[PDB]
Amino acid sequence: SMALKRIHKELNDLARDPPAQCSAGPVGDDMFHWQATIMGPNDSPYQGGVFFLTIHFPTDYPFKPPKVAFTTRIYHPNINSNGSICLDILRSQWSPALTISKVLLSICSLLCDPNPDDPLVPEIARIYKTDREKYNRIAREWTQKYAM
Repeated sequence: SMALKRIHKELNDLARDPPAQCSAGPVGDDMFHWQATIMGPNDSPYQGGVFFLTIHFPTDYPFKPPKVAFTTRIYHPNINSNGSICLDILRSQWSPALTISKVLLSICSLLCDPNPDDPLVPEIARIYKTDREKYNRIAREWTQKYAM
């Protein structure tokens, strides 16, 4: 299928052009189910943590977006305790030109710069907007407790 060839191409590109501090690929022989790893961006409050994700490609990838879930607990306005990620390119702004590499880089950018106006966790969005210093404090503590 076209999905399987696209997934294989993305995997080879990932191997040859390793993203900035991220990893992703099939665990086992099911090519439509991947695991991914993100190291907390430096200068973000998540620095030093490592965050695990699962990725499920639909059968008509790349014409529908991958489904991505955050497995690791994290304090972030756009990621909730079901692991859902409020990220526009995973939903309305998905385009077949996008890749897992691009998705993982966009997630890293979102960790550095949350979008508090489209919250998944309203109280974290409120702390982020109203008291960045305490937000950063707590995000660091949760990184130490749950992502290390």
